[PDB]
Amino acid sequence: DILLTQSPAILSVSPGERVSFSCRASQSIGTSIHWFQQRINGSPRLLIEYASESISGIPSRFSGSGSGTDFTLTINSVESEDIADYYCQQSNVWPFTFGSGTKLEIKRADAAPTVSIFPPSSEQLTSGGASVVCFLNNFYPKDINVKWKIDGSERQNGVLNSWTDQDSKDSTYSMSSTLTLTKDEYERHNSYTCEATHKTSTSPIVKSFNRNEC
Amino acid sequence: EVQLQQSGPELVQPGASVKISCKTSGYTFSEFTMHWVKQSHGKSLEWIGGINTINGGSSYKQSFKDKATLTVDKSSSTAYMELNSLTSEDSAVYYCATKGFAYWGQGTLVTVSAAKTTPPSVYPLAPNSMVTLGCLVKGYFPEPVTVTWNSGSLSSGVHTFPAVLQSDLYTLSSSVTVPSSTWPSETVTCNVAHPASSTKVDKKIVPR
Amino acid sequence: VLPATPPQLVSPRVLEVDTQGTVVCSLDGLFPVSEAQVHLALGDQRLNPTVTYGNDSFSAKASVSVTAEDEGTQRLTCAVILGNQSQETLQTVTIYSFPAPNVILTKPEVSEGTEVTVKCEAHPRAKVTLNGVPAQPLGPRAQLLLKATPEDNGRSFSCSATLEVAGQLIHKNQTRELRVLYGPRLDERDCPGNWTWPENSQQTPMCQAWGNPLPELKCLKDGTFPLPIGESVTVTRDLEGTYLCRARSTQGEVTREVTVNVLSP
Ligand SMILES: *[C@@H]1O[C@H](CO[C@@H]2O[C@@H](C)[C@@H](O)[C@@H](O)[C@@H]2O)[C@@H](O)[C@H](O)[C@H]1NC(C)=O
Ligand SMILES: *[C@@H]1O[C@H](CO)[C@@H](O)[C@H](O)[C@H]1NC(C)=O
Ligand SMILES: *[C@@H]1O[C@H](CO)[C@@H](O)[C@H](O)[C@H]1NC(C)=O
Ligand SMILES: [Zn+2]
Ligand SMILES: [Zn+2]
Repeated sequence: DILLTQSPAILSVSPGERVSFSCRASQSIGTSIHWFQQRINGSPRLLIEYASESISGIPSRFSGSGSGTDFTLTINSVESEDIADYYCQQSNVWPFTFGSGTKLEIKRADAAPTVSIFPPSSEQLTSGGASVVCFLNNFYPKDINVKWKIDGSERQNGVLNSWTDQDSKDSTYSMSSTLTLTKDEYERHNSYTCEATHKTSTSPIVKSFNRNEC
Repeated sequence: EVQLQQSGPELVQPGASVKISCKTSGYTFSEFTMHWVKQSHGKSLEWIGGINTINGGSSYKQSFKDKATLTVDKSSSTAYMELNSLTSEDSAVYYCATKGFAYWGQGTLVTVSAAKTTPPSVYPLAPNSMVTLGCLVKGYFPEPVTVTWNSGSLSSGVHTFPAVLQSDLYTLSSSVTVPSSTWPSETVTCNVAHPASSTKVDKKIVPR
Repeated sequence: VLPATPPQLVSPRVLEVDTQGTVVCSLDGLFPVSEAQVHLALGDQRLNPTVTYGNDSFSAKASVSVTAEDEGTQRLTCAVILGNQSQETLQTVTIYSFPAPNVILTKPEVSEGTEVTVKCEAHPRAKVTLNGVPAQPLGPRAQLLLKATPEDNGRSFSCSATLEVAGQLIHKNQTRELRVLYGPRLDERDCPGNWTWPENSQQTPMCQAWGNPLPELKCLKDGTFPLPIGESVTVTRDLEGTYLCRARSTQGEVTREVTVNVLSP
């Protein structure tokens, strides 16, 4: 079968720049190559057809080139909503094969997060559980470290984090952080804090609450 | 307008089968060959096979021979892919596509697991000058889950975070930021939905 | 006695031609109600209201059809006389004629690559938009030029019009599909030009042609040796060679070479 190898895997770039995706074929396949864009949670979207022939309804910044083994997709002026996975696909001989993929990331100025802490609801306390949530919204760069503190002491275990995808419009990230204790442990400590160390500030941003004072 | 409407989320036992349908409309069904693609959660696409939409003749990649079976109902303009002897390796998103991959379906998430379905427990979360509310959807299986606010009214300024697995059960959260003057003067309800368990909870965010 | 309060009259501010309206008129605090006469009318047309009575009141509900002869600003009135006294309520109602926009195509079915122009005309005072063009409606008619392509086959051309009547925007729209015939195509993705199969193996050769109308397909080598498209056949040395696939329809004719290569075991 025809093997397609794409490069690079990750393609971090600022808006306005001229970016280029590479796709090399194991055999010589003429111009039987097609490019697809896949945004997160979405279906693939045909951008370029047969090396360089353009598809109707696709922005003009997307162009293609090449013949034989090497092929190239190029974005004239990259925009924030171009964040996606990009795949090449050959149609020279069946089975159809796709490339390993290239991920387009967008560079951005630094933005501090909006930290928000939340107590466990009265519903969850009835069930015998105690989850403390801590959102950190709209920040860049992605690298961020949330530190949970229960009455001063750090909490190592029982922590689950999840970053959002890079935003299509503003290219910022957001994170949720969940500390999950038992009902007996939560009902045995006053203060709860999630401090967040980030590049945007020297000292960490700290939101906190007491379960006594609603 | 061209529309490929697939059957939607499936959870199946190991060794069991599943039949994904792709109801098409907005074009001549018999004009184009229908292709089927698989995407693993590692994000790598893979052509399963194609089926001729006039005579029902199908062609498969060597890997999916015996695994996959393409069929067609020409009257209803529908393509069916049946998967059998399902293992954990078969868990992925499956796409129907047509007209040389110009039109795709929305995808069908197939999950292969002996773990049973568990409905989510929805918990509300509440605390320049602008409130941020939350919604904790904890302990459910399988994916996916649809979270919205006030029946999808509050669309903008919403962050729904990717779910994460911890001990055979998923956990997801969502966030919404609205003017502090418009809460709790106006209502804000978290509208969660888990199709697999037929759950549809609506939790109002009470001031705490 | 008849009270100093006038009757309450409920009716829409506007009413389309050849459509049925609904008017209700009511009053409380009058007696004897049986002696009360209620006269309901829209302009010259005397309405016939079905009246519901209380001991001290009446509720008169009446349908009202309107035609081209009613077009313009008519006066809906509800008079109530009770012996020597009388109270009446007046309300204006504008009867408007607003036909649906006429989306008109030069030709309903056209060939590929032809200059098709889509127009939409409407009411003179109304403002139209053809598939969201122009954005924010301006003037009673809009155009749209297009080079016809296969993707335009079955493409809907919607036209939305808005008419200002008695200080409120009335909305209507119309939709018409274009039919576009386009010659046969043997696209590579649905008909590849190169196969390589092992001898004595089960294979299905695949090739579908595109076109409106659906093209008829036939692949032959060495004169009249058919390639069984769609069928699952045992691959032999007899199937080896270059086939000439020919797609055929009323819009033209296309060919593609498909080579079958048999690998010996
Ligand atoms: C109209 O009726 C009003 C209510 O009448 C009383 O309740 C009804 C249900 C009957 O049971 C009736 O026998 C009762 O008298 C009166 O309050 C009101 O005075 C009446 N209006 C006039 C003008 O007489
Ligand atoms: C009308 O009726 C009123 C109320 O009973 C009475 O006072 C008056 O004399 C009448 N007037 C006329 C002009 O009939
Ligand atoms: C036309 O307007 C009607 C108003 O009822 C709307 O429901 C419909 O979606 C519109 N159709 C098109 C093709 O714009
Ligand atoms: Zn190979
Ligand atoms: Zn403790």
